[PDB]
Formats: sequence, structure tokens, C-alpha cells
Amino acid sequence: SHMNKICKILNIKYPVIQGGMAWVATASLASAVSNAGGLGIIAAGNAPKEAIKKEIVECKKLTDKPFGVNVMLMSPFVDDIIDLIIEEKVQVITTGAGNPAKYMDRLKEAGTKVIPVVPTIALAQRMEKLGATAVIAEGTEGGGHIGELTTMVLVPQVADAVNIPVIAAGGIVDGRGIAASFALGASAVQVGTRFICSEECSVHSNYKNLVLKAKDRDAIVTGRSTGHPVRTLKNKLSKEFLKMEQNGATPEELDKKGTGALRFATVDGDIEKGSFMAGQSAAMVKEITPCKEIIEAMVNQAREIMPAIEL
Amino acid sequence: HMNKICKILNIKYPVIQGGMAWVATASLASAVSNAGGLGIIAAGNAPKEAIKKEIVECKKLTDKPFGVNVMLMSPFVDDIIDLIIEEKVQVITTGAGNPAKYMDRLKEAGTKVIPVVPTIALAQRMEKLGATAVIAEGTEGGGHIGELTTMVLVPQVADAVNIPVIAAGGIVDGRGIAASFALGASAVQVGTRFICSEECSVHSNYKNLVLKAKDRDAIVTGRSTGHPVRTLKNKLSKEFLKMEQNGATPEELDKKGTGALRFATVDGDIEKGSFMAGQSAAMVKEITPCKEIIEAMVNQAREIMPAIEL
Ligand SMILES: Cc1cc2nc3c(=O)[nH]c(=O)nc-3n(C[C@H](O)[C@H](O)[C@H](O)COP(=O)(O)O)c2cc1C
Ligand SMILES: Cc1cc2nc3c(=O)[nH]c(=O)nc-3n(C[C@H](O)[C@H](O)[C@H](O)COP(=O)(O)O)c2cc1C
Ligand SMILES: CS(=O)(=O)c1ccc2nc(NC(=O)Cc3csc(-n4cccc4)n3)sc2c1
Ligand SMILES: CS(=O)(=O)c1ccc2nc(NC(=O)Cc3csc(-n4cccc4)n3)sc2c1
Ligand code: NA
Ligand code: NA
Ligand code: NA
Ligand code: NA
Repeated sequence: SHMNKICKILNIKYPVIQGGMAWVATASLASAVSNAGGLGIIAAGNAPKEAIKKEIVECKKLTDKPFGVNVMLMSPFVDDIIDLIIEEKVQVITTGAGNPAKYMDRLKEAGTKVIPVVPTIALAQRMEKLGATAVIAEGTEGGGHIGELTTMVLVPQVADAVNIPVIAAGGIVDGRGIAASFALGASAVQVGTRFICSEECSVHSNYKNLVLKAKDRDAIVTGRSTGHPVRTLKNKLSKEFLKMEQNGATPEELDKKGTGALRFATVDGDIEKGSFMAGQSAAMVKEITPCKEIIEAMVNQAREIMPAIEL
Repeated sequence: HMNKICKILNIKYPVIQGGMAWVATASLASAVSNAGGLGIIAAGNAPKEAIKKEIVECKKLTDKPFGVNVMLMSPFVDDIIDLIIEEKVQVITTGAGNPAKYMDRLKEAGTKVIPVVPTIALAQRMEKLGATAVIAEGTEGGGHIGELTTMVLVPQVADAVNIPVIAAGGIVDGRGIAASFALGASAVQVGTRFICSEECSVHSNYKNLVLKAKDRDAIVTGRSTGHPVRTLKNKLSKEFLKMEQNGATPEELDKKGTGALRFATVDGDIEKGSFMAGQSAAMVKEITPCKEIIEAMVNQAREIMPAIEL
């Protein structure tokens, strides 16, 4: 009674999930978040089965606490990643960038808890009917491939539509966003951009530093002309990509410009060729900090702001 | 008055009914003020004489504080500022620009000025030039929007200024009030929810389109002109989008959208109107007296956040 539902179901100390973040989120980050009492997440991204297997194996060496894997449903290896989840006995997965409906029964029967990101009420309701453990309502202010609705309106609508716990994502960097999210009906938060600037995140230092330097309007959106808006920091790449879209460049021309761009950011920190994906939250990130300090300060500040909060 | 905005504005509840061009007339503004919030008469694009009539009629309907919104893109903005000072309006909000050039005239007149700000820089500039408070309006609001969402804009503006911050964009009930106060706001400004108040004088069809709006119905037109507008999906707003996808020019769009908001508010023309509204429209489910809207909001916020400083 009076216990946080996400903490109880996932067996974690704090209802803070570090979001799966393609290329960004590796065993160093996931294990640090789980060791700090939240839920670390290894991102499958577009990587093949054998690469994510190594991350899972390495993560289990670094933490005894629960962690998850994010299945990014647009991946060409999505079927292999789902196999890997079940083979490796991963306790929990999140999903993004699509509808995981066709895997829910295999995952549910295998005991895996499934937490899909949902950008609409209809998908939230469908996920609850197919047996989702929880859903993540990610607002458009988040980094990466975004939906249309903001966190402020999406979280309460999803909470009104389903009875399973709702996890707020998009724009949360500190205890203020946690308290706001819980007031809107969430039982936990998922945090991406802030954890790029954790010490244990393995991205190139230039990526962390560009997030630190980000100003209020620096997290721009490319790909609106098409069907998949992507939020990323202003730099030479993203500005020229946006101009190419606006000047009617072909789907092929755009493909070559953007191919490998996120990896150029995370591996090489290449400030001219990288796509430094980040939410509008990037403007509020001010320090590189160990995950333990981030999470403990997050929950303490949420309590101070909203003493009634059910953490 | 413990709450800072309640003290400064001498109102019972820190709930402001946002100025809403063509929508917010004396009937709505007086009802909100009578209910203990701050009603606002929208100057919009209208001339001095039309807005003067609204101020006079509002005074006949309430003796509670109310304000006027100066919409800074109006062709008559100079006349409206003149009117504000001439009629000794106690408080104004501003939108759609930077009211820097009026701040000395307004502060010598004693006018409390509360500008809408979409950036940290404009927030800090308004504080430096004497703003009483600022409104941080997130992109989820209706009408001519900024880019940043409420979730990230409110805490950044609160971190940037010492004057009170008013959250706007997406607030329809006490959850949004509690969330806004958690982010650092001292009050909320609410637009779309009050379209579905009994006292709002828009055509019934406008209220219905808000009532029946789905989660994704409040779409953005005019990205290609640099003046984005959030409005409900309908024949007019689809065609505006289909025109942009066909490479329409700004002049073609501007002629297409002429008088569209008036078609919505006066005639309720479901095909020809621009029914501007926030993503909040999806959450609006009842047409309700303003007093009940505001009392229910405040009571719910206190229930969620017992220590809230309302
Ligand atoms: C660089 C980056 C990569 C991401 N990759 C994924 C992904 O592969 N799968 C997914 O579901 N979400 C992905 N996300 C979304 C995050 O998991 C998270 O929901 C989002 O970052 C939260 O918003 P915030 O950045 O404002 O904290 C990514 C976000 C970023 C910034
Ligand atoms: C139809 C409509 C007209 C508006 N007109 C104005 C205006 O003239 N001046 C202004 O500053 N804001 C204007 N706004 C913004 C509102 O004052 C308010 O900040 C916004 O509606 C809050 O977001 P919400 O609709 O989600 O509650 C308008 C909003 C709407 C929906
Ligand atoms: C592997 S990568 O480098 O190409 C890459 C980079 C960034 C990125 N960011 C993503 N963000 C999500 O997946 C979360 C989300 C928002 S809306 C939505 N959704 C839509 C239908 C169903 C869910 N999911 S995926 C993704 C993939
Ligand atoms: C008179 S009308 O029918 O043509 C019309 C219709 C809708 C409408 N909605 C508006 N919304 C705002 O003014 C609030 C806002 C958001 S961002 C911003 N801002 C940018 C720089 C400085 C402030 N102001 S004005 C406006 C005018
Ligand atoms: Na995303
Ligand atoms: Na920053
Ligand atoms: Na607006
Ligand atoms: Na509705």
C-alpha cells in the first residue's frame, strides 16, 4: 500500500528509467543507472543480434540490479533482437518507433515485462489490451524520432485512457519534471537527454559538451517534410540537412547525408558530421554528473516540490 | 493572498483566462473575473472603438479585476495602447511580439504588464523593462504558437527571472495547475478550455469542434511562412496544408486564410472557419460555467498537491 507501482513491478528502488537511446545507451550507462537504483536500458537501435548480446553480457557483469533492453522496432534485426531478449532472459524491454503487437504473446509467455512507447491514445489502449506492463507517453519535446503531442497533454490523456502505469518521457531533466509528471498522472519517468551528460555514458565528450552548450531553441526538427520528424541539436549537419529538405533534395540525397550521422556523434564526436540527437531538455542540462548523483538529486527534489508524491 | 499572483492582481484564484482573438469578449472575461480568476478581453486585430465597447460592457458586468490582451501584430496596436492607458486598464497581457517600445508609457501609467514570452531572452528582457510577470506559453497552446513545450519552457523561464511566471499551453484542469506549479509557475493561463464555457460567446459549432476534438486534431499550419498556427483539423485547415504541400506561396496562403477565424467564431462555418485551439482541445469534454471550471481546477490541484501555494 502507498508503494510506487513501477518500483514494485520492476523491483527497482526509484521510478526513474534511463531511456533506450540508439548508439548512446550502452552497458556503461545502463549498469550505472541500475546500480543507482533506477532502470538502465541497453539500446538495440539498428545493431545486429551479436552486438547487443555483447552489451547484455557486459551489463550483467557490471550490475546485479534489474535492467532492460529497448527494441527499436524499425531495426532490420528486430526479429533477432526479440529472439535475443527471450534467449537472454531479459526481465523488461521497452519498445519504440512502432507497434510491437506481433511479439507481445511470445514476450508475455516468456515472462518479459513489456513497456512500449506510445504517441497516441489508441496505441496506448491497444498496448494495454495486448498485455503491456506499462506504457511510456513520450512528448514531442524528447530527442530522436518524435511524436506530435507534448508531454503536458499526452501524459494525462494516456493516464485517462489506460489502467496500467504510465511513464512520462520528453523534457524531464530534474525533480521538477518528475513532480510535474506525477501530477499529470504518471507513475514513473523516462529520461534520455539528461543521461547523455552522465559520467558513465560512453558517447564522445564532444556530444556531452554540445548538450551542455545547448540553448533554449537549439533542439530543432528535421524530417517534417516526410513522415518521421527527428529532433536533434543545431550544428552544421542538421542545418544543412534541413536546408536540403526545404530545397527538395531527393530521398536518396538525404539518405547519404544522414547515413551514420548519429554514430559520427557518439563515436567520433564529429561536430560537423554528427547528428547530436537531444530533446528540448538539452537546454536545461548544465553539468556532467554520475548517474547516482543525478537520480538521488532527482528524487529528493521531486519530494521537496511535491511531498505527496508516490515514489 | 499568499499566492504571489493573487496578491499582485487582487484576485481570488491564480487562474487567468487567456486573451483569445475574436473569442474572448466581455461575456467570457466578466464571467471569469466574477468567478475569482482574471478575465481578459482580447484586442486581437480589432480597431480602438470595437475594443473600447468591450471594456465598457465588461465594467457593467463585473467589478472584479480584469485585463486586456494587446496583440502586438495588430494594425491598430498603437491605438490599443492608447486605449489601455486612457481607460486606466489595471493589467494587460501582450502576445505575438516584443512590447519594449511601450514599457515606459505603460509603467508611468501604472499599468501592470504581463507579456507572453516564448524564449529565455525575451523573458529576461521583459523583466528588465519592468514586466509585472511573464506568461510562458508552450507550443501545445492554440493560435500563433512558439516552438518550446510547456514542460521545458516554464522551468527555464522560472530559472531566468525573479518575477512570477504564469504557465500557459495545455492546461485544462487541476493536473495541469499542479504540474505547472511543480515547474515553477505561480499561476496558469488557460485558453482552449474556456472556449467550452457557457459564457464564451463563440458560435455553438466552435464549442462542438473543441468538445469532439481527438488527440491529434490540433494541427499546425503555416510552418512554411514562419508564422505557425495551431488549429483544429477541418476542410479549411486540411486545404491550407494541401496548399503548402503543393508549394503554395505566402500570398496565396494569406488570401486563403483571410477572415477565417471570424468565420469560426461568428458564423461557426465548419468548412470555412479556422478553429484555433490547443492540443488541450482533446481533453475538453464538457461545456461548463466558468465558476465551475475554475473551482473544480483549484480543488483538484489542491487534492493532487496538498501543499500547493494557490
Ligand atoms: C539520441 C537519442 C536516441 C534515442 N533512441 C531511441 C531508441 O532507439 N528507441 C526508443 O524507443 N527511443 C529512443 N529515444 C527516445 C528516448 O528513449 C527517450 O524517450 C527520450 O530521450 C526522452 O526525452 P528526453 O530526451 O527529453 O529526456 C532516443 C532519444 C535520444 C535523445
Ligand atoms: C483561438 C485563440 C486565440 C488566441 N488569441 C491570442 C491573442 O490574440 N493574443 C495572445 O497573446 N494570445 C492569444 N491566444 C493564446 C491564449 O491566450 C493562450 O495563451 C493559449 O490558448 C493557452 O493555451 P491553451 O489553449 O492550451 O489553454 C489565443 C489562443 C487561441 C486558442
Ligand atoms: C537506430 S536510429 O539511429 O536510427 C534511432 C535514433 C533515434 C531514435 N529515436 C527513437 N524514438 C522512439 O522510438 C520513441 C518514440 C517516439 S514516438 C514513437 N512511436 C511511434 C509509433 C509507435 C511509437 N516512438 S527510435 C530511434 C532510432
Ligand atoms: C488577431 S488574430 O486573429 O490574427 C490572432 C489569432 C490567434 C493569435 N494567437 C496569438 N498567440 C499569442 O500572441 C501568444 C504567443 C505565443 S508565442 C508569442 N510571442 C512570440 C514573440 C513574442 C511573443 N506570443 S496572437 C493571435 C492573433
Ligand atoms: Na524519441
Ligand atoms: Na544546456
Ligand atoms: Na498562441
Ligand atoms: Na475533446
